[PDB]
Amino acid sequence: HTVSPVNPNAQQTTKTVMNWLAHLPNRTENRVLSGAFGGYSHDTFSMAEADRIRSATGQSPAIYGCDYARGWLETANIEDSIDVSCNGDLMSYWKNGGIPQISLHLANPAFQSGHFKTPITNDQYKKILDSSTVEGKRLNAMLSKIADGLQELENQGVPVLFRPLHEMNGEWFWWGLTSYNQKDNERISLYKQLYKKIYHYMTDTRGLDHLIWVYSPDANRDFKTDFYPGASYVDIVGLDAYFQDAYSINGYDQLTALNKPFAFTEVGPQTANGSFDYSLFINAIKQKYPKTIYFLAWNDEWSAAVNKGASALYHDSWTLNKGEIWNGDSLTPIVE
Repeated sequence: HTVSPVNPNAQQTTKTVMNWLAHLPNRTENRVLSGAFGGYSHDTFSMAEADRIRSATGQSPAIYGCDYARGWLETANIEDSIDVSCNGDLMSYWKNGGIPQISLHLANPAFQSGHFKTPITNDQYKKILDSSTVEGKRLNAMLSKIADGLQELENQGVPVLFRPLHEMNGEWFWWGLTSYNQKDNERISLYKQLYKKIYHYMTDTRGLDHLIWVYSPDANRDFKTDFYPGASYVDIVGLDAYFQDAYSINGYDQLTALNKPFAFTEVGPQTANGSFDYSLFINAIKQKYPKTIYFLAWNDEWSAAVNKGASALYHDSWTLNKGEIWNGDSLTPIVE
């Protein structure tokens, strides 16, 4: 069975990587890509996180993340919150045997700038969806700058795990729910519209053919599947999971049931307690979440490098690290 990107015009390299990723759970080893968040572009992004993991374990994460959007900033123009200077490092990461991932802590276009965690009403959200309003124009200004950055990677044929509008079932980001675990049918509909608006802007308006689209609800809130925009807009489903108990993460059954590859799209300790153990997380994957194709641990205090079990995580027979995607000029096996 071949798994093809949802974008019908995806570049060959992106098609190959998507099919390869989807088949990882058929392997007996090297079946879960490691990953780490590298930081926010021109703010905290650097190679330090990758280098610390390598110093701690001898291995580097297969996936390296950057976030273009510093959505807390109050800026003259809303799009000033976007910075794409991490691109060079992302392209180099691909060249050197890993895969880049981009997320977006978008500023809130209901406001002049910033306000990324300020909740908005459905009436405000409707304005954001309408390209003719000041709110819609602010959204499109951000999307345009993001797309300019993404184009740089496309020009070198670099596939990107693109994970927009994450944790939408949470109540913290402007694009999500407004109250804790409170179903709002209109908000769910509007979210799907917003995700599709970004999909169409990137794919059709901007012709971006190197993107693999990731849908990532939070594990610690309800409604993991209600926000799913549909099979034609999503390549990979996953959970952002911050926890103490690796074995009690909710949502894996619901998301794998959508018949898309599944990942732990963010992971880390819920609290800095000295109790968190990444060796237990990989064990939980083997026992509880075997269809997992990758994890992306956050940086700073959430980092694999500074938490217990880093070596066991990175050396587990299941873990696939930087340099293990390609075997020189050949691709490592696609198992059916």
